[PDB]
Amino acid sequence: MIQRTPKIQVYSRHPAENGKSNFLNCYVSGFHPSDIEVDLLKNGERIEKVEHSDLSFSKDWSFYLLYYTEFTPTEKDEYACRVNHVTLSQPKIVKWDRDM
Amino acid sequence: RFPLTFGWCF
Amino acid sequence: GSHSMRYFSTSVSRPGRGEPRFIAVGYVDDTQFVRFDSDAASQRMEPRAPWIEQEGPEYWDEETGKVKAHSQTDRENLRIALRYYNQSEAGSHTLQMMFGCDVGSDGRFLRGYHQYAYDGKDYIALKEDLRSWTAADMAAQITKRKWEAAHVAEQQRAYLEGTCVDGLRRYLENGKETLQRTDPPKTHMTHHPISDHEATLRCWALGFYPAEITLTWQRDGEDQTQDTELVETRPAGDGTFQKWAAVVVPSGEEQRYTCHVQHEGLPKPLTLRW
Repeated sequence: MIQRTPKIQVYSRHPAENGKSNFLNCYVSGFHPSDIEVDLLKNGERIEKVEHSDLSFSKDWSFYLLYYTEFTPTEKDEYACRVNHVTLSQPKIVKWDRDM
Repeated sequence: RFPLTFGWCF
Repeated sequence: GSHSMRYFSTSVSRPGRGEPRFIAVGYVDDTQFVRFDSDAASQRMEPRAPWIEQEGPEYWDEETGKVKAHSQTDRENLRIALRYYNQSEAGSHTLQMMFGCDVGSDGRFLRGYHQYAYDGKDYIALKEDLRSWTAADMAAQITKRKWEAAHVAEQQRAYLEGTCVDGLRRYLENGKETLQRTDPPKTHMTHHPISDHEATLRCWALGFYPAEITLTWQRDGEDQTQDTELVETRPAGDGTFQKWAAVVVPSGEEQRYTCHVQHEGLPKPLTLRW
């Protein structure tokens, strides 16, 4: 069996503006198998209420999922997405970069 | 509408 | 323009942890409208788009029946696959199913699909002519002979050219206000120095629907295919999509580079330059 490691993207629904309500997204795609854990972190702490999309897949059969939560960015708060998958010896933590 | 799959036995 | 309907299901076996996990979803174009999740409490096919909510109780009754029956069908197929491939029942395996149809702008049938993957690779698929099968290996050849004998293809052909496209045309009408939309991308450029001699140019496309889009970087009129970082098209979460494409550029040479954006919602393709 051939495994595929997730491509991980963490981003906001809209360009971030401090003090303005938004949504923090972590999109994982191109991976196999489907078993995966995705957590959103605020200043290193896992965010309690995080929702995700229904497991779906692309034309090449590889899986994708969206994880998301509403948030209000501030200047000091740091965010990240932690992805736990069989292809990763240790979970991959990707920091949110707002001004991409 | 979801397909009729009774016959899709491997 | 053209439209599509797809149903996907995914069955994942989990030895010593109960029945296989089963998740099914339905889409029209890039809009999800139903789901079923074996681990959810309802044990029902559920609505995930406003325009499907209007369907009557009988609709949910029948959709639930079919999708639940399918979970049991692919459950057994997972067991059959184990035999075909001579694999132990201690390992976890995956079975994916896809089914659906395409129609043109005129509502006319265009394409039908019916295919399976085992552990992430092609197992069997209905060919475009809807009359023959493509088996990927010796195991799927067994199934192919079975489906040939049972005339599965003639059944599915009729359904794809009829019921499927009929259903699609209906959903398109019911969800007219939203499904027929074409939101153009809102585009912008970002620019970040990475050293004293190089800078990053990132070309953004935001808020667009459908998800299909092409971002291309050129330098002095020539595609920069090999030097561009392209990220996968991603959902904003509000029904629209996002994408970007970036190139690393010699400082002071930004003006040589142009980003080209193509999308169904644009009167004309856009060109961005820093």
